[PDB]
Amino acid sequence: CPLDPYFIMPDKCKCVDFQTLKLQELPDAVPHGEMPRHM
Amino acid sequence: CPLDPYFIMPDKCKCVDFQTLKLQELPDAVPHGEMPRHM
Amino acid sequence: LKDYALEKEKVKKFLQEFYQDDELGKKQFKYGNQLVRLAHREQVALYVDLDDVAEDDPELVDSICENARRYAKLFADAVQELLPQYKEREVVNKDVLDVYIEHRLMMEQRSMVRSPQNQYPAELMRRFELYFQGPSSNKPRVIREVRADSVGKLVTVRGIVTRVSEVKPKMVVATYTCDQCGAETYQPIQSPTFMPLIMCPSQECQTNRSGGRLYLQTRGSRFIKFQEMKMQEHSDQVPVGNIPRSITVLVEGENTRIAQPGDHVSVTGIFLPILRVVQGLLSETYLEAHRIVKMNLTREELRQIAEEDFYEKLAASIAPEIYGHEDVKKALLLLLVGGVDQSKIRGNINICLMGDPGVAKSQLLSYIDRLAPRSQYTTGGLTAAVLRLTLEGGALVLADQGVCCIDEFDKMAEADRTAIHEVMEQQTISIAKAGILTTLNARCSILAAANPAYGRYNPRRSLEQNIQLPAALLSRFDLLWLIQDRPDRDNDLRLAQHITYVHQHSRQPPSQFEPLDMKLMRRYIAMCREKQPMVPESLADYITAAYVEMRREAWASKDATYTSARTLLAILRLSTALARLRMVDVVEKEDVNEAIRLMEMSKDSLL
Amino acid sequence: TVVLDDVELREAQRDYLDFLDDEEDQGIYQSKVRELISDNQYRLIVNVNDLRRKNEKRANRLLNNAFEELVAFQRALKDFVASIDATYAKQYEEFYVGLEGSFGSKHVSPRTLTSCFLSCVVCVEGIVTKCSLVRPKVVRSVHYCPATKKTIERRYSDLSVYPTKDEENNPLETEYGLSVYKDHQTITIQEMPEKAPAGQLPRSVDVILDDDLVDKAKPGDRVQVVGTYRCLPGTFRTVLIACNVKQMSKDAQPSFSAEDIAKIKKFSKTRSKDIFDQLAKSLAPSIHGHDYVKKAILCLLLGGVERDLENGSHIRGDINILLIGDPSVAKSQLLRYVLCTAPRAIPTTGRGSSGVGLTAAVTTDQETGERRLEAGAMVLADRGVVCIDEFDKMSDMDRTAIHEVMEQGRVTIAKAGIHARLNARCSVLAAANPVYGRYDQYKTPMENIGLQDSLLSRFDLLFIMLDQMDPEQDREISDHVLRMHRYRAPGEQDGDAMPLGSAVKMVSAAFMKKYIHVAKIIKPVLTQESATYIAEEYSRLRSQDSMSTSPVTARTLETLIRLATAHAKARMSKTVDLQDAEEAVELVQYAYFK
Amino acid sequence: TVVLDDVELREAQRDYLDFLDDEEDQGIYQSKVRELISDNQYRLIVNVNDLRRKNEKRANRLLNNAFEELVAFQRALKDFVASIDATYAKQYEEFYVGLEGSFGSKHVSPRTLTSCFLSCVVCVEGIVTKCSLVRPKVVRSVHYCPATKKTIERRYSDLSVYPTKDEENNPLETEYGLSVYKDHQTITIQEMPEKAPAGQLPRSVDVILDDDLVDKAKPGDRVQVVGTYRCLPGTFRTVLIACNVKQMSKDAQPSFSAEDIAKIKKFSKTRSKDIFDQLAKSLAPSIHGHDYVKKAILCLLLGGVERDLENGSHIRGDINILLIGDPSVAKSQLLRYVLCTAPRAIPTTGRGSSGVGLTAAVTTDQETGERRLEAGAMVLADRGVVCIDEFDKMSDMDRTAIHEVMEQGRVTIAKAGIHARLNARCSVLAAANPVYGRYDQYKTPMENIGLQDSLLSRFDLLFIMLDQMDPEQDREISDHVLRMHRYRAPGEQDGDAMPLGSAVKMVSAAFMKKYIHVAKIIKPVLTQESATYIAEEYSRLRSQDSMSTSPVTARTLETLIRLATAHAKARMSKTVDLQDAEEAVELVQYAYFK
Ligand SMILES: Nc1ncnc2c1ncn2[C@@H]1O[C@H](COP(=O)(O)OP(=O)(O)OP(=O)(O)O)[C@@H](O)[C@H]1O
Ligand SMILES: Nc1ncnc2c1ncn2[C@@H]1O[C@H](COP(=O)(O)OP(=O)(O)O)[C@@H](O)[C@H]1O
Ligand SMILES: Nc1ncnc2c1ncn2[C@@H]1O[C@H](COP(=O)(O)OP(=O)(O)O)[C@@H](O)[C@H]1O
Ligand SMILES: [Mg+2]
Ligand SMILES: [Mg+2]
Ligand SMILES: [Zn+2]
Ligand SMILES: [Zn+2]
Ligand SMILES: [Zn+2]
Repeated sequence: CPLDPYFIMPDKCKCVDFQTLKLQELPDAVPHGEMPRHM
Repeated sequence: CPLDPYFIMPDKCKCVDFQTLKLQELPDAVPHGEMPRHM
Repeated sequence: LKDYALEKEKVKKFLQEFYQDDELGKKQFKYGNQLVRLAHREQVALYVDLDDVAEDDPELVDSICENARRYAKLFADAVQELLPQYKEREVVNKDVLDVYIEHRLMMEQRSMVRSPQNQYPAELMRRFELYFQGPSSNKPRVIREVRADSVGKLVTVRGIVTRVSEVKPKMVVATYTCDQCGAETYQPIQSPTFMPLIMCPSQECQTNRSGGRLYLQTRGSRFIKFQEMKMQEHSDQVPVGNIPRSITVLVEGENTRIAQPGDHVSVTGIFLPILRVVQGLLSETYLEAHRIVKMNLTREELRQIAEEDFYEKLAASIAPEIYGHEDVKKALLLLLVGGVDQSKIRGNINICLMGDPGVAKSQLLSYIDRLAPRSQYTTGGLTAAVLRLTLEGGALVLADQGVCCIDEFDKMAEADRTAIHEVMEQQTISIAKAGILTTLNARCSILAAANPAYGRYNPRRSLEQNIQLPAALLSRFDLLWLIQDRPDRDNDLRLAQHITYVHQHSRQPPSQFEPLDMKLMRRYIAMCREKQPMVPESLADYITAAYVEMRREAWASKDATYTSARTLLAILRLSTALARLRMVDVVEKEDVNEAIRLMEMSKDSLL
Repeated sequence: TVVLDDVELREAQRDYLDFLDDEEDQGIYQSKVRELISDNQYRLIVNVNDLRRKNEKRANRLLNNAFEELVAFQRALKDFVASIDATYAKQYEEFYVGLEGSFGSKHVSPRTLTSCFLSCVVCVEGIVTKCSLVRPKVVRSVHYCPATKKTIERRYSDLSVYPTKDEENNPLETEYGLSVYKDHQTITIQEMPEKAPAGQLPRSVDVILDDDLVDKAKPGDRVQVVGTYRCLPGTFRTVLIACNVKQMSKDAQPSFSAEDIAKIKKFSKTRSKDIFDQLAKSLAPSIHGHDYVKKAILCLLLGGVERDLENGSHIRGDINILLIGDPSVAKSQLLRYVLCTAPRAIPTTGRGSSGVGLTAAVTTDQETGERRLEAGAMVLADRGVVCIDEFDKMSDMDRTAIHEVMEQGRVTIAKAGIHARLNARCSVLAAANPVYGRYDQYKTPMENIGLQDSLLSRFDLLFIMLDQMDPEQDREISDHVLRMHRYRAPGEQDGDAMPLGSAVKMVSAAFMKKYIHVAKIIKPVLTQESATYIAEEYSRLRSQDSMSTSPVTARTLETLIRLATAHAKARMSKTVDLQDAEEAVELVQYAYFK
Repeated sequence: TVVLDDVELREAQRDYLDFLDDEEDQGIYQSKVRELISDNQYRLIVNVNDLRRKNEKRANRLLNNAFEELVAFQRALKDFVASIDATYAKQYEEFYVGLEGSFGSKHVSPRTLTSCFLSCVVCVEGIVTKCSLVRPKVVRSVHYCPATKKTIERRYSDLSVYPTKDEENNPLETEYGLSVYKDHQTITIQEMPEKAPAGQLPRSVDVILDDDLVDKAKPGDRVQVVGTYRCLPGTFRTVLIACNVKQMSKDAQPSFSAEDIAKIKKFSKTRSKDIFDQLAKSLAPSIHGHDYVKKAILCLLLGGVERDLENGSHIRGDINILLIGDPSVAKSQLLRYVLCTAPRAIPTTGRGSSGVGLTAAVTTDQETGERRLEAGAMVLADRGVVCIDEFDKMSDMDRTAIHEVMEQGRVTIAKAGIHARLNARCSVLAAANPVYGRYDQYKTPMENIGLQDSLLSRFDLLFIMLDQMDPEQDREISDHVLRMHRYRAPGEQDGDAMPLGSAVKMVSAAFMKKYIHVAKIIKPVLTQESATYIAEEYSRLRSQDSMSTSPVTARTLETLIRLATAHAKARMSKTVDLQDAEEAVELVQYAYFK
C-alpha cells in the first residue's frame, strides 16, 4: 500500500490494439547455405 | 487466507484476569555469600 | 422478511387442523390420517395439495411458490415434529433403517446442552417422503417459457418423456465410523458428486488426536430411489418454425418408475440449478420432480358436420394446394382419425405411398404432420436405443398413437424394415443393444412414402420389380397407393394452370369448398376420436358378401392382389373410421361401400 | 467510506426522467412505456437522436460514458414505470434501456472496431458466426443461516466465491427463490464477407446477451447491436455487452451512387431485350462457347422470387445448377467469374469449410470445454450464392445434409443436446468432373459421378459439357485462347510482365454486379399471358417426355417459372414476359436436349 | 455479503418496543418518554427488574449480551419517540437507554470486577479519582468532493485514517455541520476506601462517558455506574462504557445487622448520661490522661450538622481539631486510634499523597501526555475525616489551599485551563509537634509552629499537651505503660510471642465504630432552652475574655453549637440537651483556660 497483491479496475484501464509479427531476411539477403534470421 | 495481517475482533475475544509476580529464594535457603535467584 | 418458525407453526396448525368431508361426507383430517399412517410406517410418500392451503391461506401458497425448496423443508420438519403425536402404535421394525434409527435415538437419549454438530441430521430422521402438487390456478407452463427467471420456484409443465434412466440408489446421508473413537459421523449430500470424509470430527478423537480415520458404512448411510429423465416439448407447444426443447428432470424416491418414454406426462416440481464464471457463475438447470401424472362446439359447426359433403370438404382441405389426388386426400383423412380399437382391434391405419418423384408425396406428409395433433417426421433414430446408460426412444416411439411420417421409405435400412414390421404386427418395438429385448409400446399409425428405383415407375415391370421392399411388408399396410407420371396434356396443363395461380397469388385456385383452418380440422378429429362406432351383425352379411366378391376377383387376376383376412380387417377399420367421421356410432352400408371403393382404387392404382 | 450523494447522478437521472416524462410533448416515449407495460417486457427502446434533440449534452455524456449514464437511465426508467404503475414495476427487479438511431463515429464494423472505443457506446454491424448455449447466470444469491436465524445477500454483477459458511462457520442454505438469475448467451460477430479485403485478417468480436436479448439472434444473421464495449479482467480481452439487438434485412439495397442508377437505367432502357444476351456474352468473355450455360448462370445470379403461402410454405425463388464435364474445361474458370461477379457469394471446396463443413456444426471450444454452434459455409451464403468445386468429393454426411437445405432452405441440428434451425436459403452453383474423366453418354449423370438421383432432382438445372475433338470447335476455342494470350494492355511495351505485387462492348464486372444487385431488388410478378404460354410449353414438354437427363416433372415447371422470373429481373420488367418464358423454355430444352 | 434481515434482532427490537409500549399497563414508561420529550434529553432511564418482569428472557439476554441488545433497544426507543413525535426524534441523530434496578451478580465493585464479566452489563460502585477533560469526539465525518460533485460519509463507531482525498486523488473538503461529533470524557473508579483491604492491590477501572453523561461526575464523587464492560484492541486494556451514571449519597446508610442496631439501642438506652464519658474513656484506652482531648476527638467523629441556607450560606457541620504537643506524647498513637475507629477516615502526612498532595491536582498522564484532574487526600475524605501527621511540615501551596477547604470545604482549580470545583467538606484532625521540641508556654502556638495566625482561627479547637515533668504524673503514665506492656492474652503460657503474621466496661473498637457510624445519621436540632443557655455562656466567655490562647469570637460560638450538636448525636437525642451545651462549654473552657 495486504502487501503486494492488487486488484485491477478495467473500467479506467486504457488499452490499444496489439499485434505481434515475425519478419525474416529476404531470400537474396541470406548468405549461401545459411538460415535466415527471424525477429 | 490480505496475507499475514489479520484483524482481531475484541467483541468475541474472551479473556481472563492476568498477573505476573517475582519469587525469590528464601534467605535461609540461599548459600552463604550468594545472591538469591529470582523466578 | 418472514420468520420460518412462525411459518412452521402455521403449517403445523394447517396439517393438524385441516380436514375435508370425505366419501359419504366424512369429516376427516386428510393429512392427519396420513400422519397417522406415516407414524405407523403405513405411508412413505406424502403428497400435499397446495389448493388445501389455498383453501385457508392463498398468501401462504404464493409464498410457497415463490421459494418452493424452503417451504418443502419447513413442511418436512413440521411432519418430523408432529409424528410422535400421531404415533399410537409401535409398528414392527421395518427394515434395518427403523431399528438403526431407534438405536440412534436411544444413544441420543442416553446423553444438557449439545453442539450443533453432535446431533443427527434431520434428513436422517426420515423414511417419510414429502412432495407438493401444483395449484389449479397456476396453469401448466410451456418448457420454453420456463427460463432463469422462474428458477427457485415450483411450476407445472407438460411434455413427452424422451428417455428415462434405470432406477438407481442415490445416497442421502453418508455415514461413517471413527477408526479409534468408534463414534458415528454423518454427511448429508446435495450435489450429484462429493468427497468421502477421512478424519473423524467426533469429540473423543478430536480431543485424543488418535488419528481416527472415518470409514463409510452403507448400512449406516441412507439411500433413495433415483432415476433421470429428459422430458420434451409437446408437439402443440412448438410453433411450426421452431423445434422441441428438452428438460432434464430428476425423479427420486417413490416418484420413480412412474413414467416410460413416449408417455405424455405432466410434471410439477421445483426448477433449480445444478453445477456439474464470467460476470457471475453459469450453471446447468433442471426440474426437481415432485408430482407426475401420465395424461391421456358452436351450432354452425354441427350444421357443417351434418353436411353430406362434410368429410369430402374436409378431404379437400387436406393440402388443397396439391391439385388432384382427392381420393388419396380422403384416405389421408381416414388415417388421421384412425380406427376404433373395439374389443382388441388394431385401429391404426398404416398407409404406404409409392410413385415417381415430384408428385406432392413429400409435401403431402408435411401437411399431415402439420395437421396431425401429435406426429413425427423421419427419412431413414427411428427405433429406440440404449445410450451410454439410458433408454432413448426413437421417433417411432415418440409417435405414440400419433403418426410417424416416413419419407424416403424405400431407402430405409432393412433392420428398420423388420422393426416397423413388428410395429404393424404388435404395435411394439423390441430392441436389444446388450442382448436385452426391451419392448416399448409403440402404438401409432405409419404413413410411408417411397419411389421406384431407376427413375419413374414402369407398368411393364411388376410391383416390387421397380421397388426394393419385401412384398409381404407391403401387404401389412392397410392401403398401398401408386402414383404414375402419365403425360396427360390436358390434366398436366390443368396442374400447370394451378401452379401459375399459386405463383401469381400464393394461394390455390378457389375451390368448390374453401379449405378450413387446421385447428378446426383437429377439433373435428378430436371429436371423431370421441366416437367408437360399433359393427352390427347385419352389416357383416353384406361385408362378407363384398369380401368374397373381391377375393374372387383376386383369383381371377393373374397376379395375386394380396387379398386375405388382412384385407377384410382393414376394410373394417376404414368403415368404422368413416362412421367416426359421420359422428354415428353404427357403421353404415355407405361407409362399407366407400371403403371398398378406396380399396378398389388402391388396387386400381396398381394398374 | 459510504457514498452519500452523487449530484451528477442525481441530475442525470432527473434529466432522463424529464425526458421520459413525455406528457407535455408528443407522448411518443410515454406511449412506448405504456406499450411496454402492456407488452409485459422490461426493456424499453430509445432513439439516441431524440436524446440529442432534447439534450445534446446528455446524449454526448451517454455515448462517451455508456456505463454510468445507462445506470442512471435504468434508474429513471424503473422510477418512471413505478410512477405509471408501482406493482408492474415491482414485478421486475430492474428495467433496461435499448438504444437506437444514428451514431456518427460509434457506428462501426468489427473490422473498424478499434480499441479506442472502450467504455463507449458502439453500434457494431456484422454477421453472426458462433452462438453459445443459453445458460442461467447467477447475479444475486440469497443465503439463510439457521444458526443465526439470519439472512445474508451478495451481488456479483461485474465482480469459489459462492459463499456457503457464516463467519462463525454456520452452514448457509441458499434461498433459491429469492436469488436472482438471468439467462445469458454469448455470440461472435464478424465483418460481412462481401465487404472485407482478402489481405487483412478476421476481426471477431464477442457479444454478451442477457434477458430478452438472449435468443434474439442466431448464427448466420446480419444484425446490428448497440452496446457498451468493455475490457475483461486480466494485455486484456475485450467483449461487447449488448444493450439492444436487431436483425437488419439481409437483402439490404444497392445504395452506391445515383450515377450508377442512372447508368443502369440508361443502359437498361437502351436495349432491354438484348440486355440478357449482351450480359451473357460479357459474363464470361474469356471462355468461348457454353453460351446457354452463361445464360443460366445469369439466371442463377438474379434468381427467382420466393412465394410463401397461407400454409406456411416458403416456395423458393433460388435456382440450383450443376455442371459436369471432363477435366481441363473452364468449369473452374466459370466459378472464378461468378465469385468476382456475384453480389454476395462465397467459395467452397468439395471438402467444405474446415471442421464446420458445408452446413453448421457443433464445436466444443477446447479452451474452456464449451459447446459452440458454428455456422457453416452454406449458412453464411443465405440469400446469396455458393460455389462448390469438387462437388463429387462431398463427404457422405454432407451428401445427406445437402438434402434439407436444397429442399427447405433451412438446416436443423438437435445433436449434442443443442437445438437450432438455421436459415440456409442459397442458390448453389455446383460442379464436378466425371469420375475417371471420359464422360459416357450412355449411363446416367449419376452413374458417372454418383448422386443418388435425389440431388439431380433437387437441382433445377444440369448441364453436361464434353471434350469433343471437333477440329472446327477446337479451332474456335484455341484461337480464342491464343487471342487472349496475345492480348496486351494498351499501355505496355511488350516487355516486362506485371509486377509481383503483394496486393491481390463488354460491360464491367462491377457495373454488372451493381445492375444485378439492382435487378435483385426488382420483384417481377406473373402475367396471365406468360402463365398461359408456359403452361402450354410445360404440357408440350410432357408431350416431349414420350421420347426417351431427368424426365420433365413439376420440378421443371417451377424451374422454368424462376427462370422466367430471373429473366424478368434481367430486363427490369415489373412483370414476367413471353420473352422471359420463351428464353427459359429454349434454355431448358437445350439442357435436356442437345 | 450484505445483510438483509435479522429475525432475532427483529424480534428483540420488536419486544423492546412492546415493553416501551406502556399504555394499557400502568403508563410509567410512556410518561417517562413524554417527560423525556418535554425535558429535551435523549437518554431514557429503565429499571432492569421491570424488564425482567415483562420479559425475564430478554432481560437475561440484555445482561448477558449488551452491545447488540442495547442497539435494538435504542432502535425501539427512537421509533417509539418518533411514534409520539416525529420531529422531536428527528432533532437528535440517536437515542440512548439507561439501565437501573437490582443487578444480581453483575452488581460488583472494582476489586471484584474480574475479566469474567467481559461483554456483560456491570453495575459498578466506587469513587472517582482521575478525571479527564471534556473533548469532542468525531463519530460520522462527512466529506464533499467538488471535482466529482459528490458527498460521502465515513462512520467510525467502535472503529492516515481520516479520509481527505477522493480515490481519484481529488481533494475532499469536510462538511463540519453535516458531520456528527459528541463530547467525550474518561474517568477512573476505585473501591470505596473504607471497604478496601490493605493487603490487596488497587483495582482501578476506567470509564468512558459520552453525550450528557460527560459532565455528570467529578473526582471524589461516590457514584454507581451501569455500563458494558469491553476490551480494547491490542494482554488487552479493558474499559467500561457507561450507559448511565448516578451519584449515590455519600451519607449512604448504616446497614450492619438489626442485632447491632438492637445492641446499640439497648446500649444507648442503658445510660445516656455516661455514654459520652464511657465512650471517651474507652475511646483510646491505651492512652492515659488527655481526657478532654478524648472527649473532643469523640465530638469530631460524631460531627455537627451542616446548615445550608436560603442564600447558599453553608455553615459546616464538620469540626476541626489541632493537636500541638511535645514529642514522645501519644499524638500519632491517638490518630491511629482514630484510623482504627473512624467510620470513614484517610491517613496522610505533611507532604501528603505523592504528586497530587493533600488537595487535588492536575497530572499529565505521560503515557499519552494527557491532562488528568486527579483527586487528592482532602477531597477523598469528603464527609469523612483526614488525619494529618507532621502537619507543620505541610508545604506552602498546601498552606494556601488549606484556607479554601477549611473555609468552604471546597477546592477550586483552573490550572491548565481546567475549570473545576470539588466538594471537600471534611472534618480535619491535624497534629504537629512544636518546632525544635520543648514548647515555650509564653508565646502563641503560631510562634512555636508558625500557622500564620489564620488557620488557628479556622480550627475550631486547639489543644496543647506539654511534657510536664511531674513525678506523680510520670508515675501515673509509667504505671499505665508497664501495665499494658506486661499484659499477655488470656490464652498463653507466658512463652511465645504472636506469630509472624503474613497478613495485617471497655467497648470494642469495632463496636464503637459501628455505634458512631449509626450515630452520624442522627440529625439533632436546637432547643430554645439550650439556645438561651449557650448564649449566656458565650457572652460569659466574652466577659471572661477580659483577661489575656486566642480570644473567644463568633467562630467560638458556632464551635460550641457543633459540640452541643455532637454530644446530642452521642446519646441519639434528636433535641440538644443542656447537658450537651454544658459539656461543650466546660470542654471549651479547658481548651482556652487550663
Ligand atoms: N399433384 C400436384 N399438385 C400440386 N403440386 C404438385 C403436385 N405434384 C407435385 N407438385 C409440386 O412439385 C414440387 C416439387 O416436387 P415435390 O416436392 O412434390 O416432390 P416429391 O413428390 O416429394 O418427390 P420425392 O419423393 O422424389 O422427393 C412441389 O413444390 C409440389 O408443389
Ligand atoms: N472454352 C474454354 N475457353 C477458354 N479456356 C478454357 C475453355 N475450357 C477450358 N479452358 C481452360 O481450362 C483452364 C481451367 O480449367 P479448370 O476449370 O480448372 O478445369 P476443371 O474445372 O475441369 O478442374 C483455364 O486455364 C482455361 O483457359
Ligand atoms: N499518655 C501516654 N500513655 C501511654 N503511652 C504514651 C503516652 N504518651 C506517649 N506515649 C507513648 O508514645 C509513643 C508514641 O509516640 P508518638 O505519638 O509517635 O510521638 P509523636 O506523636 O510526638 O511523634 C507510644 O509508644 C506511647 O506508648
Ligand atoms: Mg476444377
Ligand atoms: Mg508523630
Ligand atoms: Zn493498501
Ligand atoms: Zn483471506
Ligand atoms: Zn474418533
